[PDB]
Order: sequence, then C-alpha cells, then structure tokens
Amino acid sequence: MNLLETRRSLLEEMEIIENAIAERIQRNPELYYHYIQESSKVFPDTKLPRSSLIAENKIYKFKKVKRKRKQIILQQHEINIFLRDYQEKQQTFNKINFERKLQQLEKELKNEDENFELDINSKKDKYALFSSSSDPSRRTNILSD
Amino acid sequence: EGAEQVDMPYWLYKLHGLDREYRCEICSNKVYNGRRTFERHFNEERHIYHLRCLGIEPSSVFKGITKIKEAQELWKNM
Amino acid sequence: KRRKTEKPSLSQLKSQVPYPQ
Amino acid sequence: NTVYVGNIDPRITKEQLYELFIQINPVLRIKYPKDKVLQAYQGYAFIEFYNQGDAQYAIKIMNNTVRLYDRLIKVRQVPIAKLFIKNLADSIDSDQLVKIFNKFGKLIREPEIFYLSKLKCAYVYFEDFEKADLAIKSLNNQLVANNRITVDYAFKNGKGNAKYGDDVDRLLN
Amino acid sequence: SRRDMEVIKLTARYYAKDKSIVEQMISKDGEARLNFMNSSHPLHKTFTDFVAQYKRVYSFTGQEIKKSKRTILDNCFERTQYWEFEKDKDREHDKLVELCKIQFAAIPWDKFTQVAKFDLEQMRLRR
Amino acid sequence: LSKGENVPYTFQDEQVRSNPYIYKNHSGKLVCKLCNTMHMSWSSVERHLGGKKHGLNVLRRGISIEKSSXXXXXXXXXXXXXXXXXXXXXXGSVGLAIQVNYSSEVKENSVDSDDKAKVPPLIRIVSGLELSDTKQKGKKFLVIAYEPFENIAIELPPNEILFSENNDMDNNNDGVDELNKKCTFWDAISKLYYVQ
Ligand SMILES: [Zn+2]
Ligand SMILES: [Zn+2]
Repeated sequence: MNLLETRRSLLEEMEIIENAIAERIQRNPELYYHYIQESSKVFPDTKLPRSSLIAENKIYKFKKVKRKRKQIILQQHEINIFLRDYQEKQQTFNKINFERKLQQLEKELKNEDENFELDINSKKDKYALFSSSSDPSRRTNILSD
Repeated sequence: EGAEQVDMPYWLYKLHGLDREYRCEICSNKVYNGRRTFERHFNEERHIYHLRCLGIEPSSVFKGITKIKEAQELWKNM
Repeated sequence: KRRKTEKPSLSQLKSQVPYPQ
Repeated sequence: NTVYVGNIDPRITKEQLYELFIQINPVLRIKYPKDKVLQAYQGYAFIEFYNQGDAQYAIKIMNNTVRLYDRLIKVRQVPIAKLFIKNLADSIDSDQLVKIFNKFGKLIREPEIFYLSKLKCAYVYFEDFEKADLAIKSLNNQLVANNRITVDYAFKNGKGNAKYGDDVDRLLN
Repeated sequence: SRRDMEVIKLTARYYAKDKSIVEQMISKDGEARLNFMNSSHPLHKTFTDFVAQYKRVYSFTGQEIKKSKRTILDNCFERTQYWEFEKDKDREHDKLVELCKIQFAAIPWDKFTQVAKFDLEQMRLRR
Repeated sequence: LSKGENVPYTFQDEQVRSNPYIYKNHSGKLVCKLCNTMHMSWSSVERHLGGKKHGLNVLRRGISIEKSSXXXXXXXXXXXXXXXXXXXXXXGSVGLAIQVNYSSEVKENSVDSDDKAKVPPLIRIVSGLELSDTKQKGKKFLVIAYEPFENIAIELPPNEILFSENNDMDNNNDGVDELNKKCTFWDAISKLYYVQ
C-alpha cells in the first residue's frame, strides 16, 4: 500500500469535514457565535466578532434567518462528532507521515478487464456522508448521514 | 433556505370555434374539438364508411346526421 | 330555457321536407 | 368519377390540362391547386369527369402516355372489432397470437404487441363482434404459456357498446 | 471506472516525484492507455489535480499537524466568511452586468458617424 | 415618408422591392398581402410594419416556407473620438482590431456620481438598412458607444471575418452579448477600448 494515497485520502477527508462544518457555520452563524461567546468567558483572550454581526445574525453582508434552540444545539453536537473524526484522522496521519515498478504495477492493473461498473462514489459518498439533510429522501432531517 | 437580507392561440381557438367539446354519435361515439372540424366530418372516409356499410347511402342528404337511429328512418324515407 | 330545449332534431325536421338536403 | 393526376410541371396551366383531357373524355370539373405562399402550381391536379366509366377509361388510356415538359404524366384513381389482451407471456409470438385467434374469428389485421407499466399486452382485430365475443368467452382469464391472460375490448370508452353491435353488424353486412 | 481511476492516480503518483518516468514510459510502451497525459483528453484536468495533491503531501513530510479544536473552529468560520465575500462579489458583478444590459438596450444605434472601413485573454491581465 | 421608393400595384405583374409585401390593390389603398390589412397612409403602413401583428404573420410565413421546404438622461456631447484601425492576423485566418482612445481627465472631472460610470463602452453590429437619410445601404457597421462621447462606426464588407468557434470554454456571464465578452477589452485605467 502506497502511503502517499492514504495520507492523500486523509488530507482530503479533513478538507471535506472542515468544508462541512464551515457550510454549517455559514447557513446559521449563531452556531459559531453562540459557542464563541461562551468561550469568551472561559478563555478571556479569545477575540469575538462585532456585536452587530452577532445580533443581525450575519457573517459578512447577508443576515441569515434565526434558528430555534433545538436545531442550533443539534448541529453543534453534530459538528462535535465531526471534529472528533477530524481529530482522529489528523492523529493517524501524524503517525503515518522505479520505472520497472511503474510498468510492473501498470501490468497488474490489467487484471479483471471485464469489470462493467460505474464508479462515482469516492468523493460523492464522503461529501454526501457529511452534508446537510443527508437522511431523508430530499429535505426532512437536517442531520447528516 | 436562501432568504438572506443584506447589510397557445387561446382566444384564437375560441374565436375560430375549436377546442370545444363535441361528439359524433354515429362514429364510435367519437369526440370532436371543433364545430368546423365536425362539419368536415360529414365528408370523410370513415364517416361515409359507417353510413354506407350501415346501409345508409353516401353524399349530401344525410350531412346533418348525428345519431345512427334517425338517419335510418330518413333512409327508409329515401 | 324550456323553449330552447324544446327543439326537435334536425333529422326529425328532414322528414317534413321534400328536399331535405 | 374523379381522377388524380401527378408529375405535372408547374408551367402546365389549367387551360392546358382542360385542352389535354377533353381529347380523352368530357371533363366536368378541374381542381388544379395554386400555392398561395409560393404563388405557383404544386404540380398535381384532380380532374372530375361525368362518370367513373370515362374516369376509368382516362385512367387506362392516359396513364404513362402524354409527355409534358419532358416529364411523364401520372394518373391514379382516388370500423372493426378490437380486443385488448393483458398479461401475455414473453414466449408468445405475434404469429402464435394469429394462430390462437384464428380458430375464434378471422383477423382483419395483425395483432399489435406493446408493453405497459413490463406488462405485455396486445390488440387483436376481429372482423366480427360475435367471433370477438367467442374469443372473449373462451379466452378470458385463461392460462396460456403458463401465464394468465385477460381478454376484453380495447378502449376507443371501451368497445362493445349497444350501438357498437348494431353498426358492426351492418359493417359485416 | 476503477481502472481509469487507478492508472490516473498511479501515473500521478510517479509523475509527482520525477515527471521523467512517465515521459519515458510513453515512448517505451506506446499504449492508448495513458491517453490522458495530453491536455486534450478531458480527464487530464483531474490528473493535474491528483498530482498537485500528491505534490502537497510531499510538502510537510516530516512535519506533524497540531491544530486544536479552537483553531479548527476559527478556521471553518473564516472559510465561511470567505464564501460569503465571494458570494457578494458574484452579486455585484451580476448587478453591473444588469446596468450594462440596460444601457446597451437604451442607446441610439442609429446615431452613426463612421470614418473608415476594413490573444486578448493574456492581455486582459496585468504585468 | 415614402423615401422615394416606388411600390407597384398588385395587378402590374411583377427592380427589387425593399419589402416585397406592402402593395397597392386595384384601388389606391395600401395593403399587406400576408396580413391582408388595408392601410390609408404610408405612416399607417409603417405602424403596421413596426407592429407585432405583421411580425407574427412574417414568422408564420417563414414557418410556411420551412413547411413547403436611462434612455432619457443619456448625456450627449456628440464628440468624435479617435479610432486606430489596423489589419491583424493570427492562427488560422485574418481579423480586425480597433484601438479607441478617450479623454484625458479633461471634461470627465465634472461628472462622477456613479451613474453607469462603471459601465464600459459597448459595441453592436448594425445593418445599414436603417439610416436617418435612407439612401444607400447593404453593408454592416461595428458601432461603438460610450455615454458622453459620440457613436462611431466601421464598415464591414466581408460577410465574415474573425467570427471564431468556441474560443473560450463556455463560461456564462452574458454581459451584453457573446460579441462583447468574447472579443473586447476595456483598459479603464488608461481609457483605451480595444476590439477584435
Ligand atoms: Zn361522424
Ligand atoms: Zn403585414
């Protein structure tokens, strides 16, 4: 097994997760804001956003719809498990990090030529594995798969 | 989701008289969508086939036919 | 209404006619 | 009575057609279309004679005879039972259908095989409403090729009405 | 597609270290298998991705990532912020375009006053 | 208003017509053979042509052929800018390139109220079939326009030059049209509009 591929897939998954919890923080800034505010009173150094942003529930220009408490908390616990995954992958990654061989492997790649099958499930199954509304048919449950 | 704030000849077929519900009884209780079209049914292959094969001979006396029954007594009058 | 719906069929009218067409 | 004529040069005019066919028989009427869009003759006409005797005569003598603008002139003379059948077997050939329904009644045309829903169905054309009633009576809800088939009238709503027996009887007559 | 994927990613693995092994392989074998090497073949683009990615793994080899929870959160927030910014740029652009359409639609193309009668992409930049 | 054209009567058994449609029947009135509409004066005729009715009948006749097989407030000093035409060539054919220069902060110092100031010059291909004088015609013009300055035109006898085929990779910001995004550059910092 070429470690390059494994470490690659790792960095890629980490990227995917960051992107997910970032999309979340995007749709409803409260998710971060809420959190950050509390953090403020535990670790005094923490820099917190402009009050106006917090109130208007906006991150830059667009003011986002206010969400109810149950959902905010939910997504916060979801992001919690996400960050857990991330921490794990980061860990394993830290613990993990010619021509004749090129043709050597390219030769074995000829193995099982008759494999009629469409393969669109590596980044899609992950991207999907971590996105909003991943449970219902279309749009019923905010929770990711 | 995404409610962010900042900071064809309709009158023509009625005018012409088409796409209006109508039915011919002698032909398969068939439906016709226009009165001009049904007035064109009077001279047709299948309509004359229903008449002539029915025993009611073709052309212009029977034009105003709708139901199968009345034109039978009309043909007895013929 | 009733007079509009009272009308005889045109084929009923043909029989009264010597030149029905 | 009326004869179709075709392969006509648009330069052939109405008086030229008349003078042409009066040589054959007397001509009652001539309908010789004129395109409004192109303002030209579309190259085929209709000549209505005084009877189908002169009509057929002109069909026999006139066909492949006169040569106008190097192009030859052409002359040509100018309701059944339908049963829907559902859940057919995939091993049932159209010819096998023909064999199955011939014993009940003569077919005016060939069956029509189509797929609904996966679901093999066919339209069978009988020349007789009564023979259609026979194929219905015997073949309705029956097992052929180890598959249960349903035999009824096809929609037009469905065939087999009271006026349908009356007029189909006449078309048989 | 597992075959294509595998060959792309493998030739990408080797191409990431030397870039000389593939340029030799192409001349040695002569197989329509590696037809993605030319920028003509669509997949080529994705290739340019994979290699880059592998090139990246070579970046911090011997260095560990010690990002903490706080930090990861801060980062995801900043990414969000970026996305919002980009979104705003897109919006503005759409607006300007709209203006242009209005004015173009609203000027006299019959006020003629002619005189005579009869690469830009690298030019539409700055240097 | 007739622009000196001679419209022959319908019965005169058809010199090429501008529009082979408007005729005069046996009487003196003017008619549209397609539309079958009578018109008293040539002004009414022009209303008919500029009307959607006639156009619809034109599209219907074309279908028959296939079957048979901000404007108000626009500042205008009408000042002719300076163009610099030059025969170009690349690969694999020949194309034209124009270099239009604009004012050097001479008069644009009095108007800076973000009123379409962000809008760059615009180009359009116009057929000479329509002119204020309507005398001669039959060729195209590559008109270039900017709010204050006066319009400019360049005659294009060649049916097609530099009319490329999918130059970029189909990206959709229509701006004004495929022509403008496809082949124009607006050096707004120096006020130089290039077109090719
Ligand atoms: Zn009928
Ligand atoms: Zn008109």
